[PDB]
Amino acid sequence: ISQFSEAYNKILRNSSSASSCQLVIFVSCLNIDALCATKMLSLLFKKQLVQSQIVPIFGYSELRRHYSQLDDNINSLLLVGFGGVIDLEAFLEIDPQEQSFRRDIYVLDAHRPWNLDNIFGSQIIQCFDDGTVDDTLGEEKEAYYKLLELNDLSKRKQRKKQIHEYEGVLEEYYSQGTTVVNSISAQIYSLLSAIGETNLSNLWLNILGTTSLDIAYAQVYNRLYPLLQDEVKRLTPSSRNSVKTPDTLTLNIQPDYYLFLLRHSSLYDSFYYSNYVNAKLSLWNENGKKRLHKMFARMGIPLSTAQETWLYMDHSIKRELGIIFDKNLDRYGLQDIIRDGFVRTLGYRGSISASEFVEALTALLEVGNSAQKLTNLRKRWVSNFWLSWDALDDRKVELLNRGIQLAQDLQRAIFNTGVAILEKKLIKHLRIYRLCVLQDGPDLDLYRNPLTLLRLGNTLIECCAESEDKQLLPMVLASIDENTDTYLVAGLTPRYPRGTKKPILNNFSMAFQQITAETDAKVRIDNFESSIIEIRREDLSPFLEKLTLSGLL
Amino acid sequence: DDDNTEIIKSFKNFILEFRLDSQFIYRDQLRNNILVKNYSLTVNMEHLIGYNEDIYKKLSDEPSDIIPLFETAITQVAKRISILSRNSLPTFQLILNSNANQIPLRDLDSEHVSKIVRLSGIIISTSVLSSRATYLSIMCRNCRHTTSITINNFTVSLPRSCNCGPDPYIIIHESSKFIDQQFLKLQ
Repeated sequence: ISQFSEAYNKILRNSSSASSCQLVIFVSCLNIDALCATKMLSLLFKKQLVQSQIVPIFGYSELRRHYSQLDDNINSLLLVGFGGVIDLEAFLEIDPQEQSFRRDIYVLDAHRPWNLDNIFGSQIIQCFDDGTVDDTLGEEKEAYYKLLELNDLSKRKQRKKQIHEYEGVLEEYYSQGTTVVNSISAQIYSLLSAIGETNLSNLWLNILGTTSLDIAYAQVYNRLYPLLQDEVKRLTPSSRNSVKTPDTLTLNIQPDYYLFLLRHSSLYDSFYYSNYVNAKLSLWNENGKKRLHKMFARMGIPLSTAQETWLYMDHSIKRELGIIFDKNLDRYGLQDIIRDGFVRTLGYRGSISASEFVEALTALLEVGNSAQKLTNLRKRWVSNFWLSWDALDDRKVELLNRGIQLAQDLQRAIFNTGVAILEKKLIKHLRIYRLCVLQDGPDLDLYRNPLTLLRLGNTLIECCAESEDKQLLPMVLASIDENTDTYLVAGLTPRYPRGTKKPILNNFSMAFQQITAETDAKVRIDNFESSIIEIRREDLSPFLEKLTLSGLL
Repeated sequence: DDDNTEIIKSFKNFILEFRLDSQFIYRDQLRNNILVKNYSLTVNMEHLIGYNEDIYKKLSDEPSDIIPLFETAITQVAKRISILSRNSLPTFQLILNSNANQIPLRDLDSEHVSKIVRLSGIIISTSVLSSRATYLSIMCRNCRHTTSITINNFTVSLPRSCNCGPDPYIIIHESSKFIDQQFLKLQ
């Protein structure tokens, strides 16, 4: 509810001291956006050389272990991606200490709607709600100034009728789907441009941030291109090349493709594993696989030349890469492939597509790495976080490729198993919504991570619906290996075929909390996201039955 | 042959200006190779194709007409590094190993002939060494023409012109520079 620059000067005044400082910025959690945000944030701190702690939090339940344990001198705290949904004032408590409260916890979140207790009643925040939903948002505005603090019998009856009158519309709010408005990174950059830093790798961090989520919607991002492209116009390494030159040597616009790993993998394998194209061409089917080859017969690209790594393909095919696709792809309905994208060239190393980089980092997060076992695993993910954090750095590229050799493999897993599902037609159309469960599969170790099931769930909800009449219906998935029937189940959102009228607001967040409040059968919201929960095989089936009814949508 | 000048200038500009941040990998590959008396260079194609797409476009086109202009191109560089003046320095062999796409043995049938092919197999037996030639002098049986023939790679008959004929040219083995050869055979 504040100016970004002024919130900045506040976090400046409470910061620098002897001993320095102290602030812990919480990077959270598994979302690439977090990295994108906190890296340019951390670089900004290093600019004024302000000491910082930075914590890799996984579990939402895990945050309590930290904040309740170690705090001493820390008067100014910062947090990322948490608290937009569940309020930490009740969750942490707080317990006001010393107006002009000593500690300011900044909470940065893209999630909506905000918790009601957060924005109004200033204690721990210093909210980041600005500027996306301001709004009004008159529904939260009347939620308090009316409620607080609230012949005489008719005035009591009138008063109470008014109270429930506000409580109904208030109940409409805060019970709702969790949907990201704008990427937190973008706003950190809006905060950053007011201070005056135009830095190139910074901007690349923004591009990374925005393009973190294009796998899932945009939704506003379709109109974020002005806010990026203009900035790309606010700077330039040289008016003209001047090949290369070995330095600056920076990012530029190119006809990029939702196509998967075009530059770091072989072309044919790049269609065959791509996510958008899995769908339209029915590639899980042997009968459709051929249709790809017909694409190549249309392009005049040899099959043998399609099998070869993209660095080494002939030059003629490169110069025709932006034409041939226009000549052909239009006929297959694949006409939405070509985006205007961002590509940063490091020169003699190669170039990297904005999206593919994100595929590298995601790749890093799950691989390349009774409560003791889950804690130890979540711990392994915590360590792995930094292995992924390092790849963002420019000076070490040598491990970034270790991401990509993984990002390929994962797909080779994911695709494979994905097909293993469609052969058995495991989809349960049900009535109100679509649902699935993986009872068996190869290498569930890869599927342990929330984000792995976010991407498999994504290629699957993308595959089932082209569309593909009728009625985009949200999907459900489940997997188990070890940790005694943890059976991780993540919520999902429907995918429109590039024509998106409504955000549609994932409802699993609410539907799960209704069940936690009913019989709560081995239901665990331990994962940071409201869409993803844990379950046991003993209680999963009654849970599934209680999921089927009553349907909130 | 101004074109060969144009190609070799690009190869020199590829060796002297190449930067992996910030050491020059090749240029030092060179020095550290002449000192141990290795007289070789190993190019990494990915860096090559990174540098110019063009020279790799031609190098995968007609390799055997180009690669030796790359050899002479690099040895003309070691002249400016390993020594200085104002010998003898053999033209270095380049060894280029790169990822690309593995092409299995069964799948080699014509069509890629004279195009660089990465592959994989278990070597059966190695043939005993024998020398080919690199630089050999030649005198005529009659007019006694003294000809220094620079034989290159990659067979090549001797020139018949300074009766005389048909092929009056003798190999002088007292001045002739020789290299070695192996013949692997791989299953």
